[PDB]
Amino acid sequence: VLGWRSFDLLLNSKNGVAAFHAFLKTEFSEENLEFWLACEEFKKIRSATKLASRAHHIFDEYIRSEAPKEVNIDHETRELTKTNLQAATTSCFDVAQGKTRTLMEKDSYPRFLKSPAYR
Amino acid sequence: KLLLLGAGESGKSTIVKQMKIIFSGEDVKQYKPVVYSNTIQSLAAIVRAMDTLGVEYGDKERKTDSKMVCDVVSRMEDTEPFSAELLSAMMRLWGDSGIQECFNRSREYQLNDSAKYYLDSLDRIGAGDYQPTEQDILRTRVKTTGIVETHFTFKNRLFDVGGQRSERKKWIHCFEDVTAIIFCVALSGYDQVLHEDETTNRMHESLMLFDSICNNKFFIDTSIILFLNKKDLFGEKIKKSPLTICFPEYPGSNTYEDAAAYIQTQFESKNRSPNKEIYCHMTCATDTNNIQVVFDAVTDIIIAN
Ligand SMILES: Nc1nc2c(ncn2[C@@H]2O[C@H](COP(=O)(O)OP(=O)(O)O)[C@@H](O)[C@H]2O)c(=O)[nH]1
Ligand code: ALF
Ligand SMILES: [Mg+2]
Repeated sequence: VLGWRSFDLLLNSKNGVAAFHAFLKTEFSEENLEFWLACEEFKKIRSATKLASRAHHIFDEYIRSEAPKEVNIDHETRELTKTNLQAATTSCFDVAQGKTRTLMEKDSYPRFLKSPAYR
Repeated sequence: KLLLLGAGESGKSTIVKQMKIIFSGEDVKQYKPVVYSNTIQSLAAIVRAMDTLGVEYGDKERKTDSKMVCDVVSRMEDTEPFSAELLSAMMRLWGDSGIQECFNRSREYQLNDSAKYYLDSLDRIGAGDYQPTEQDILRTRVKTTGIVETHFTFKNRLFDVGGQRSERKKWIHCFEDVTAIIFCVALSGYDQVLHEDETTNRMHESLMLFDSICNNKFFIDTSIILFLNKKDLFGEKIKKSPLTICFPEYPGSNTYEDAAAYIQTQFESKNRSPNKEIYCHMTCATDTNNIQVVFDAVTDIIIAN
C-alpha cells in the first residue's frame, strides 16, 4: 500500500505498477516498464517455439535498433541479448531487463515519488 | 520554452542542477547513495579494464581487496555507505600503480567522468557524518530517460532529455514552439566512443546530431545556443591526446586554443540557412559561476528577441 516509497514493491503491486506507468507515460519512458513486464511474462513460457517467437517479438519491440519501444541499454548489453536471441531460452532478456530495472529505479523512480502521482 | 538537448553524457542534466543553484537537505540526503555508487562503480570500472587491457597490478596483494569490490557492485550493496574494510580496500587500491597505469588509459574504455574527483575523496565522503557537497551533487551521474520538465523564472519552461540514440525518437514531441535550445557537447568526447556502440566517435555523433537538430524546420525562428561543455576535462587531456584521433584532417597543433578553435568551427559549419546565427560557449557544467555567467548571457540572446 505505502511501502512503495522498496522500489520492487512498486513493481510487485498490480496497483503500484499501473500507477508508476501513468507517471512514466507523461515523463516519456513507459517503455522501460513495458519491456520489464514483458520479460516477466516471457519468463513463464515453457514451449521452445513459443519462446523463440516471443523472444523475437520482444526484440523487435524493445531491443531492435530504432525499435518502437526501444529501451536504453549499452553496446555490450544489446549484442549479448542479440546473441541470446539465437536460441530463445527464458534467461534471454535477463541482463537487458536487469539494466532496465536500474534505469527506472535510480532515475525515473525518485522523480516519480516526489510528485502528484504518488500523493 | 527551452530545450536542453544533446548527445549522451554531455551534461544536459548537470546543467539543470545549476538552474537549481540559481537543494534542500531532503535532497542532499538523497545524493548520499548516488555518490556512493558513482565511486564504488568508477573504481570497479578500472578494476575490470585492468584485465581487458592487460595491466599488471602494482602489488599482487591487491587482487584481494580488488575482487572484494566487484562483489559489492555485484551484491548491489554499492548504494550503501562504505563498510570500513571497503573504504580501505578502495583507498588502498586507488593507490596502486597498476590502477593508475590503467586509469591513465581511461580513454580506451568507459569510465565515469567524475571518476577521478570522487576517488580523490574516498576518505572525504567515507565519513559517518558525511553530507553531500554543493559539487558532489553536480559531479554525479544518472542516465536520464524520457523528457523531464522543470520550471523557473530568472529575469522575468525547461526540458531535459535522454542523450542516447534510443531516446531521440521521443524528442520529436516537445519540439513544438521551442524558444531557444542549449546544445551540450562533451569536448572530452573527441577521442571516445558512444555508450550505445563501442564504435562511433562520440565527438562525431555530436556533430551528426547537432547537424540534424540545427537545421530542423521547427527551429527556424528559434535561438540555437551551443555549450561546448566539459572544457576542463578537455584541457587536461588535449596535451597528451591528439585531436587528430577525431579529425585525421586537423592540421593545427594540440593546444587548448587551437583544438577548441577547430572543434568550434566544425559545429558552426553544420549550419545551413545563412539567415541564422549560432552561439558558442566554452562551458563547464560543474562550475556554477561559469554556468551562471553563461546562462545570463544566454537569457539575453533570448530576451534580445
Ligand atoms: N569534470 C566534469 N564533469 C562534467 C562536466 N559536465 C557534466 N560532467 C559530468 O559528466 C557526467 C555526465 O553529465 P550528465 O549531466 O549526466 O550528462 P547527461 O548525459 O545529459 O545527463 C556526470 O558525471 C557529470 O557530473 C564538466 O564540465 N566537467
Ligand atoms: F545523455 Al544522459 F543522462 F542525459 F546520459
Ligand atoms: Mg541526463
